[PDB]
Amino acid sequence: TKIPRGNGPYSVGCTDLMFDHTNKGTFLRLYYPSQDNDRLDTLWIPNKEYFWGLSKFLGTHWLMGNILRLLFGSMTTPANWNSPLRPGEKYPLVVFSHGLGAFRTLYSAIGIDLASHGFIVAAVEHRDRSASATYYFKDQSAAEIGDKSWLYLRTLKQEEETHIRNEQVRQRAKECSQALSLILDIDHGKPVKNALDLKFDMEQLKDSIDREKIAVIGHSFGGATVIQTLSEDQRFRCGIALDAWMFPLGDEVYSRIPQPLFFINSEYFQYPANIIKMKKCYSPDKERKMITIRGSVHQNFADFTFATGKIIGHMLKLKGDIDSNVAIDLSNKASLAFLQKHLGLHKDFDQWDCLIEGDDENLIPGTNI
Repeated sequence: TKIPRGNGPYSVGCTDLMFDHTNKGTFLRLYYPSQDNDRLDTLWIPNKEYFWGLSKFLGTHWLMGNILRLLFGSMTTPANWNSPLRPGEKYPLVVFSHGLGAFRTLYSAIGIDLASHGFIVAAVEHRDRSASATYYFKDQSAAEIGDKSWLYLRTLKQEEETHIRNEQVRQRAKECSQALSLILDIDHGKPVKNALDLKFDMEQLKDSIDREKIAVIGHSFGGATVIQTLSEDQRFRCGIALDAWMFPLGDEVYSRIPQPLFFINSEYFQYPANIIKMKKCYSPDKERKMITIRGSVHQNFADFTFATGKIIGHMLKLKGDIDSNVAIDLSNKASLAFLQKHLGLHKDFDQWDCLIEGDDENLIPGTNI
């Protein structure tokens, strides 16, 4: 039940930004390289209503909601809550898009590794009802009183899925572009009142972003987000789609993606119909790559892979054959390779270029479908 620390040189900080306070403003968790490395560790799932959301998502009873709370409610992630940003450089920025039933905090294994290598990571929380739960404030007085308003996962009928999944991944793309704009506006001084009263001052992020070096990363629905997002906003220079779920994308986007794009898949999630859509994005004029992590399952990319033991994990499909640490290191080192290659990072990550090709015992070049 331990999320792995950042393997890179930088001490990693973490905080939450919401702005504006509304249903229509941006909500994200930042993972950044931190000055001091001796703040408290960050509360992994920091409100009760998330556990209730996960129950509604998993399809448990009113009960397991508080079970999950009992077992996980006090779990931390190895990021220095509200630590000062490490000054003296413009860091590359990743926007990260959670999967269905996820929310902003469940991809901390990946955020903390990227920050420990020099990235700022904004992990958005979508308000398309794709999250188990999210929240916002109704009006200023509410945000002033801390009066949270909770939006829970929407379950769909067979007859809705096509249409509403598409409207949701568009809203997800919009949300990734809005988070990018909020962060770039903060980088250039626009004053912002965080709707969460937190010990991190947001004036710290002034001239902290390398505004030419931006990538969108996302698991599952998050992989569809990446693809849709890249389609709509070229500020995103390349995309990494972790185990994309391609159902939400209209046929129109496969034409419409200039930026390099890297499919990192688990062995046991993928299927013909889905793989056939990934292939649609390929073209001789554009850089697409695809590796499959051997032994991996869909959930090997999110942090619940790390929240139980061997036998319980494989029981609930949060763990596969491969070790969880091996799989996120491979995912993460191939990620850092693709980011250096296509953002132009002045770093040592090209040592892992062989992973982008799937030359490792635990990688399959392309797909097993």
